[PDB]
Amino acid sequence: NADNYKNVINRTGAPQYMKDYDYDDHQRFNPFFDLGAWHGHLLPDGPNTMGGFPGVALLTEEYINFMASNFDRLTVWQDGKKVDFTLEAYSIPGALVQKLTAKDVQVEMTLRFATPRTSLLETKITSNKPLDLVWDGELLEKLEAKEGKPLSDKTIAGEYPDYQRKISATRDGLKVTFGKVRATWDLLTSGESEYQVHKSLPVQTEINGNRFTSKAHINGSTTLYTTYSHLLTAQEVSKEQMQIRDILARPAFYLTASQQRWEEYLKKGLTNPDATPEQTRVAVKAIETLNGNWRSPGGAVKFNTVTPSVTGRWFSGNQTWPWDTWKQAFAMAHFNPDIAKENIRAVFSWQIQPGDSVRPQDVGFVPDLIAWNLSPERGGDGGNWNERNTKPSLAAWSVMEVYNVTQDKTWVAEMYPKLVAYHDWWLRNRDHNGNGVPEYGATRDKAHNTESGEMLFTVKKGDKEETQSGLNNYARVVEKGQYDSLEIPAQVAASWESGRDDAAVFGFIDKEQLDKYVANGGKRSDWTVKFAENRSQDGTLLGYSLLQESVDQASYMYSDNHYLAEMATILGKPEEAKRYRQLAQQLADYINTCMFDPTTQFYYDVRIEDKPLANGCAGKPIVERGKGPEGWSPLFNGAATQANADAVVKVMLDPKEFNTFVPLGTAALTNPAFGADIYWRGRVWVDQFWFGLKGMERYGYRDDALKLADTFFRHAKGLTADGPIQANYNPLTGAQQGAPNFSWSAAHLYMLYNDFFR
Ligand SMILES: OC[C@H]1O[C@@H](O[C@H]2[C@H](O)[C@@H](O)[C@@H](O)O[C@@H]2CO)[C@H](O)[C@@H](O)[C@H]1O
Ligand SMILES: OC[C@H]1O[C@@H](O)[C@H](O)[C@@H](O)[C@@H]1O
Ligand SMILES: [Ca+2]
Ligand SMILES: [Mg+2]
Repeated sequence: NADNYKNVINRTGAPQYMKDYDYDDHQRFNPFFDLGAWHGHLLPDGPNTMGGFPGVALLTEEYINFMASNFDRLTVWQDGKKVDFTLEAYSIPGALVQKLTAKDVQVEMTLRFATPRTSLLETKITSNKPLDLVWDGELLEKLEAKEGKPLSDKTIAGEYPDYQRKISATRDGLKVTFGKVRATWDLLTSGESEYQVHKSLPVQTEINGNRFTSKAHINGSTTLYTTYSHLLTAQEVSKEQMQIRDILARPAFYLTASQQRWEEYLKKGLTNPDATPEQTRVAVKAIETLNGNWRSPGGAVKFNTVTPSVTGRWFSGNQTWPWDTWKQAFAMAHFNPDIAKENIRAVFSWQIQPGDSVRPQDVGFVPDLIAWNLSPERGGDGGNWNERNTKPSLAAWSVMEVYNVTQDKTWVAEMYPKLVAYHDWWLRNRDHNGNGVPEYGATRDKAHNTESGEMLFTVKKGDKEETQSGLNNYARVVEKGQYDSLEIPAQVAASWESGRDDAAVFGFIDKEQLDKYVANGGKRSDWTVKFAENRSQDGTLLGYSLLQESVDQASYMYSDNHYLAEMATILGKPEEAKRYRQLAQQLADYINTCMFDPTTQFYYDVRIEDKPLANGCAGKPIVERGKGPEGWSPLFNGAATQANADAVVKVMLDPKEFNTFVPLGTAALTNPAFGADIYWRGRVWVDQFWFGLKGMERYGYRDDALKLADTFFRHAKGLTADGPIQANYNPLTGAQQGAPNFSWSAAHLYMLYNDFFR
């Protein structure tokens, strides 16, 4: 029952600005979203907002933007006396509720979602006498603030002259229309988008500029219904009208469908009732978060999907990442498999096909970031769409988990060839030395190379920045050492392809950290990253590889290969299943032979050296760049031998390595490029944390994993409070950072609830 989990996240707030941002530019409030809808609602915070759900949050294609503070707020009049109500407002999973109580009149307002575009408000009025109902609303004026404090005195209309917001009135309520705004990083509307209000009774709505007042008279106790719809195109507007009429014709049907759908999420999802109440509350927060971040089909993304955070400054709209998705779907398989499936379909719906106009050399490539708007390269105007890189291979894992739950063979038959094609891309475009062990790298892309296909790089000495191109020129520069630093877009993308932006093993290290490394006897050239172009025998530039095979991706391709094998078996494709088992086995041999360092007792990426080693390995483990979470990837993925795993686990548990106040961060404390404030060189992310716990368990160390899980639960800050879930933690102090309502934190906090919280 949803009513046991009230106010799991604080969803109160009265937005005063379109961008009512917190310190890191995320909307500092947490609206309720559901059914994949494109608008959200907040609870009133007091007297000023009661009678309404303030802060209509709109998802304007790729961003979250508030529309109004008070919109369709009820005040009730009884024979010319304004009823002074007492307020009680709360959220539960799948609803907002507010109760207005006075002596003679009471109102109970219940807000759920009814469709992918429409929320449904039940306004249940109890009264002896007839009443006069007044609803009011007012569009926001001010643009931007941080922590409530204005960033400028700019207005919404000033900044977006074509936004030109107008309220109109309909034969059963009212609508806000919006002009076309193509503000790449802020606000994207089609010019046909609307916010529609329809009601089950006639109302008399008057409009004065950017506010309205609607009136109605009722003869006494009655239940009213209101729909709120953010409709983003004309096609959506037309298509939704019959939905709205069915909703208002049979509102009970939709309330019950929301009630039931949510009972089902909690029933399916809450499988560890022995968890502490606060742990259980964390799982519910996670479920609320993941479902809040679910977006129904929109623009270029023709499937339901889940973004990393609906309130996130760069994560909102339907902006979708692959490895985020794999993790999200894996978790969501257990309580909302329908959308788990969709999320995965959404990512693969933009897998590169033969004959692709932009990058035919990348067949099977899965884009890093898809969203409502295609990039200019594909005829859209989206600034977020990204095909510089993909993310790591956790896709078959995610698909198999959905299959584990649903036992739906049609799912496996649907996903198998997409997974095959993805596997095939890695081996074709990310395996420079042809040894079947992939590298991270970078696509042919305007961020990475010149039109003529020469790799870009920038040399910096003092205040001189010197932009250049060509791998051979890059090689000569690197050897000579006549620079302070280098910025290499293909290096950035390779690190983005691992998902661990700026991680040490990809050669990312601060000036002062590198100096100290060299002073301690290290060679500066130990951190130099090398690259090679991957060309088809016909000359075609397929992309760039770091001259480096990464242990995480090898390990992920390992398990991915096993899941392909199981799917092949399920689909009666015994030869293909054979091939994938043998490929897996080869990878495991290479992981253990090449990537394991028995001396430091850890796994590392290897260099592709100029000559392969005598054992066939492309190069030595890159021990000198330090230890990271990629070191237990072989364990999470089952590639490791027991002895290698035993060794890795001692390192994981070591306080001078990864056994920190919040343990298992993204670089060990001994990593020369460590920083507690650095996302992927020290901060603790819940995915990597959980992958380590799973790795440990798989090789017999579940008891130790439980204690790390307990330590994490006691130390990771804000976990038992009512704040939104964020992305990562300071390993030393446990302070939270990163986007609020962060999906894969929710996914993995949920899996921890399921797998490791006791
Ligand atoms: O754009 C592709 C990359 O996006 C990065 O994510 C955010 C980044 O965290 C944020 O600070 C800002 O730069 O916008 C980006 C989203 O467009 C990912 O971190 C990176 O791995 C790529 O996916
Ligand atoms: O959640 C979306 C993205 O957020 C970034 O901060 C992380 O570095 C990426 O690995 C992730 O894919
Ligand atoms: Ca290789
Ligand atoms: Mg019990």
